[PDB]
Amino acid sequence: DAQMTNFETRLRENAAKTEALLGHLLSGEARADEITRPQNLLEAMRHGVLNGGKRLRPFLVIESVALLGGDAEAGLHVGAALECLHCYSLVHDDLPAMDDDDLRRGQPTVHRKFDEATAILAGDSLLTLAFDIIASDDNPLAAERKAALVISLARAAGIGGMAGGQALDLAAEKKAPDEDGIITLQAMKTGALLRFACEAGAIIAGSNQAERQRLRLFGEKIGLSFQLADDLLDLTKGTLVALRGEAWAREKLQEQVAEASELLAPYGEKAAILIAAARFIAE
Amino acid sequence: DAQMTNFETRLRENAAKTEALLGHLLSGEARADEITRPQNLLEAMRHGVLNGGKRLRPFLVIESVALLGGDAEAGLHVGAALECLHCYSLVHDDLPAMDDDDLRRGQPTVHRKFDEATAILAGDSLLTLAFDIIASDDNPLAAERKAALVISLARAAGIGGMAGGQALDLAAEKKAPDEDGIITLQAMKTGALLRFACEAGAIIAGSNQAERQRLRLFGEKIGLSFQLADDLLDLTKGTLVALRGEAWAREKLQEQVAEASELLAPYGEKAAILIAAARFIAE
Repeated sequence: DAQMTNFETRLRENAAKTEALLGHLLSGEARADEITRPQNLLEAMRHGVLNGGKRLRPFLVIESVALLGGDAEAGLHVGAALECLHCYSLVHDDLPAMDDDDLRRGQPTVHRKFDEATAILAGDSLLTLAFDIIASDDNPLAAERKAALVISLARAAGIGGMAGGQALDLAAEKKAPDEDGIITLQAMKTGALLRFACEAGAIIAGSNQAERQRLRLFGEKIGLSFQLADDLLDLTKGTLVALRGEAWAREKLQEQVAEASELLAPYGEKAAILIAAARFIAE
Repeated sequence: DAQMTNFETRLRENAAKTEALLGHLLSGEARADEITRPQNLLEAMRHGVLNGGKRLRPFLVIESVALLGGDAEAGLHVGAALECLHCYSLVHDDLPAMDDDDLRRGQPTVHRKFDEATAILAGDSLLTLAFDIIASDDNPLAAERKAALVISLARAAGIGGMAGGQALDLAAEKKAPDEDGIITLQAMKTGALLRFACEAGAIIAGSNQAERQRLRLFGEKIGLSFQLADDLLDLTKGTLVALRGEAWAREKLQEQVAEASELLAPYGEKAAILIAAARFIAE
C-alpha cells in the first residue's frame, strides 16, 4: 500500500521528467544537420507522444540506471528515446491497415487528427529520432555504451523484436497460434522493449556482463508479468489466459513477481522501487 | 565515354557487393538478441530491397570511403545500412496513403505483393535494421565513428531530413510552394541521403573537419544535380525546372558538376570515380 504509493509516485515523477525532456526534444528549432522541422509533422509527432500512456518504459530505464549508480541524465535521455520508439509503434498500430483505432486514451489517433500519410511519417520520424536521441552528444554517455544501446534497441524493436511480434500477432488473427507461438509473439511484441528498458540501465551504468544479464532477466520477468496482467484484466484470443485458464495465469503472475524480486535481492533496499514496479504491474 | 563506362561498371560492381551483404543481413537466422525472424515479414523486407534501384547511395559511401583511404568493409556495411533506409522510404511512399503505387521497377510494390500492414512493418523493420547495421560489432568501425554516423543518418533521415521533406512534398500538392520552399523540400526529400552518403566516407575514414565538410559539400552538389536531372528527364509541378525553365536548369546542372569536380581537385586521379558519378548523374 505505502509501497504501491512509492511506485505510483515515482512513476508520475519520472513520467513528468521524461515528458519535459520530450517537449524539449520535439521543439520547433532545427538542430545541427537538420534543414528545418515542418510544423504539421512535428505537431503530429507531439500528438503521438501525448497519447503514449503512463511512461512505464522510461520509468524502467531511469530506475535501472539509479539501481546501478549510472548517470541519471543519460538515463533520462535513453528513457526519452525509448518512449519515442514506443509511441511510434502506437501511431502505426492505430492505422486502419493495422488495428484501425479512431481513439487512444480518449483522444483522436494521429491519423484521425491529421491524416494517414502524416501518421505514417510521424511514426517514421519518431522511430528515427529515438536513435538520434541515444547517439547524440547531448546524451552524456560514452560512445561504446551508445553503440551498445543502438544495437540493443534495434534488435529489440525490429524484425527479431517488436516489429516482428506485430507481424506474428496480425498473422495470429487469421491462423491461431499454439502456446509456443503465443509465448514467442508476446516476447517480441511487448516483452522486448521492457527487457531493453531494464537491460539499458546496466549498459548505461557500464555494468559487468553478469549484472547486465541480471537486469535483462529482470526485464524479461517484467514483460512476462505485463502481458499476463493485461490479458487477465481484459478477461475480467490466442492468449495464455485463454489456453491455460485464469487460475494458472494468476499463480504464474505471482511466481514471476517472486522471481523478479529474487533477481534484485543482492541490491537490498536500493531495489525497492523496481521490486514495487514488478508488484504494481503484476497486480 | 570511357569515363562514363568507368562509373557504370563501378556502379554495377558496388551494387553487386552491396546486394550480397544485404542478402546476408536479411537471412532467416536470428541474430544475438533477436527472438526469431518471421518469414513473411522478412520476405517483404527482401522484396522492398530487391525493388530499390541501382544502388547509387551505397556506391557513394563505398567510393567516398575509398577516396579517403578508409576501411572498405566498414564502407560496405554503412552503404548497406543506407540502402536499407532508402528502400524503407520507398516501401512507405508507395502506400495508398502516400504516392499510391501498384508497381515499382516493373514489379508489384510491397503492399500489393503482401498487404498494407506487412508493407508498413517491412519499412519500419528496414529503418530499424539500418541502425543495427551501422552500430553492430560486425561493422569494423570504432564506436565514436559509429555514434557519429548514427547521428548523421538520423538527422538526414528524420523530421529535419528525408521524412520531413516527404511531409513538405505532400503539403506542396495542396498548396503550391515558392522557390525557397521547393529548394528546401528537395534538399530534405532527396538531397539529405546523398549528402550523408558522401559525408559518411569522411566519418568512416576518420577525416579532419575540413575534409568531412568537403565531402559533405560534394554530397550536396550531387543531390542538387540528382534532383535537377530527374526533373529535366520528366520534363522531356513545384519544380525548379518549372519555375526557372529548362535552359536555366541545364546551365545550373553544368555548373554543379563543375563545382563538384573542383571540390575533389585536391585528390587528383583518385577522385576520378566520384567525379564521373557527378557527370553521370547530371547528364
